[PDB]
Amino acid sequence: TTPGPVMLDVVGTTLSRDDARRLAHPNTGGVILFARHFQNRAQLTALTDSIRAVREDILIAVDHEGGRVQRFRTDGFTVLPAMRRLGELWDRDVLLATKVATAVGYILAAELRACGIDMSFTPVLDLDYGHSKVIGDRAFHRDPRVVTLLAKSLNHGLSLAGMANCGKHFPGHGFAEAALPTDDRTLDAILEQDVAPYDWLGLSLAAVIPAHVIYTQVDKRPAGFSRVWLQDILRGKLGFTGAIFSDDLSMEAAREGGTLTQAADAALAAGCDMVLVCNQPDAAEVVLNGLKASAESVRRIKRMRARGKALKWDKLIAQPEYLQAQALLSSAL
Amino acid sequence: TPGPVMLDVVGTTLSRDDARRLAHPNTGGVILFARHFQNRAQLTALTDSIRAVREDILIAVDHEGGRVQRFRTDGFTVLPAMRRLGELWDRDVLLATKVATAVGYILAAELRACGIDMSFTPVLDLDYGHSKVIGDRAFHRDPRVVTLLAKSLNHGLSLAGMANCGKHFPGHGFALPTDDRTLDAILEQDVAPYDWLGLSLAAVIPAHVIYTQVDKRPAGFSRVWLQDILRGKLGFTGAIFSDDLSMTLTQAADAALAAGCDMVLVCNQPDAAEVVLNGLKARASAESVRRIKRMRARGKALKWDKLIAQPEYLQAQALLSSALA
Repeated sequence: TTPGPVMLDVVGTTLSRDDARRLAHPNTGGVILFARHFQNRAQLTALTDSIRAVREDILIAVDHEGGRVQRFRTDGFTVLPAMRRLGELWDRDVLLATKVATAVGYILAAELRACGIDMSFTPVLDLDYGHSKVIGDRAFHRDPRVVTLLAKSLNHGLSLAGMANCGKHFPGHGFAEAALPTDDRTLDAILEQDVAPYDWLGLSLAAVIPAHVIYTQVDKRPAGFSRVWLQDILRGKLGFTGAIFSDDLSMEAAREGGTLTQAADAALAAGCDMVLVCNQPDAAEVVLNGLKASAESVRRIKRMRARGKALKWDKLIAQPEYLQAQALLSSAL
Repeated sequence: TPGPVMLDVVGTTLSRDDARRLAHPNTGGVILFARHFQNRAQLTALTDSIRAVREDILIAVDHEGGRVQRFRTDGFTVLPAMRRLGELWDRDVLLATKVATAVGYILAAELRACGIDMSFTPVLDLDYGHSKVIGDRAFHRDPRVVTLLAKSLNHGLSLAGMANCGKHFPGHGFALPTDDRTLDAILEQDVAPYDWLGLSLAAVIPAHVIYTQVDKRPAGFSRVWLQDILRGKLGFTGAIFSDDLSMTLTQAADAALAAGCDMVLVCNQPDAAEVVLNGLKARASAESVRRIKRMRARGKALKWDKLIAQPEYLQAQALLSSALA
């Protein structure tokens, strides 16, 4: 069994036979979890264990950014700050902010690993122009140099627990505000600021989600369906070698009239390694069985699995590094 | 469970005497030097043979780059002196951080390919332009720049599953050598990287330096430095390795352990080291053992032939070649 290109979700808090059929399909490569999949840690750990038991090579992901985007916020999960808080701390004390960003990343990753999750779709690398409500306080800072070094520090924390990362929403969701948002800036302007964190992070950036945004002076296709953005800019100009995950194909406007299967095919043809189909598993199953569409993608997908062993909760709760990180978060924020 | 002593093996092939020492309950590690390296095949056979005797062994080396890099041939990348990264930082801060991570990734990945757990790097000593022994091994004069460059390097090491070890605590930059500064002065600058790195700092080697205003004992033998300052004030939870005790020997090892070292280094005299193994009084705390185990490399590593064809490794090589030219 090798991972397929589709990341989908399960129906409940324990696996059903229909879930197990979808998990076994060759075109399935991942599961994304939402708040509805979480009752408490024991239930979540049993759920992810059962998913891996069906499909050993599956990737399990969640949206854990902190602040407004954090699916699990109860039964011992630490409620993490909005990333904007880390930018505000930086504006007072740069070095302390980098230390706190790493503590946040370590806590975030260690808690997820304790429940058997591979990765979080974080960091947001969108710049805080103040133009985008949907991004808002999810952005670290206005300045792309600051976004880079704070996100790098966060990603270092994630790496200390063996977890990768995923920068979003490429090439930048910060400027446009919503049909899909349109950003009418020149390519050179977008590259100068919004793309700079992707370029500067180098090996510290493991993956990208492209924005459901149309950059009207660059390509009429939204970024996740754009060979210009994904190949010419990201793989070509930037030499990026990590995984590319589409944003949710369930966002109707992003498909430009296409079905879920046509949009999945288009995203993979443009350069996504994996496509997300959220909140409609039967429709995801139509995609699994209808997809027209890689060894190169498989390598990148496999590299998103968490690395090494992780502490279960019953050990994490006693670990000096975890406890140190918790104390720092409390004091510095 | 790993013991507290890190020692060297005699040569390029394990001997019966080495095997007897490796099996001693008080052994926890091997440190490798340039004399242990003929070529990659020999080195990998050596580290395999070490782990075959003692499964829980930690295998370490001094790979800093520049003047301190034991393995430089048969495909090993000759890495820059850390000063070069500070110089690049003065030109372009963001590029320097990217390059530091590429250097750390290359450094760790090549060592992992040969079965080594860790490198004793980064040097956190500040470049006051005073210490010849440190010299171009220091990143920078500014403790903020040392912190962020060392952090970026440590991130690269972490991407290959490798830890790190900051040295030489509380600071070798100003100075057995003596350092006559106040405790406050030493904390203000030299100690700052240890504090700011937080979880990005995995371990520490204390300096063989006497800080005369603080303690008559060198830092590795000082419960003031190790307990009151490092464990206490900074809240540091990582491993502490003595610097080489070869620089009774058993009493020195016991003193360093009692002061706060989790592991002691005894280099370049395996017979004397065996006396230490058999005479040592120290009983490691459970926390000490946990710290030592956490220094082992994490996850799977690529073998050499796979590594050199890996896109990320190739990207890191291309960046080093272009940015440091």
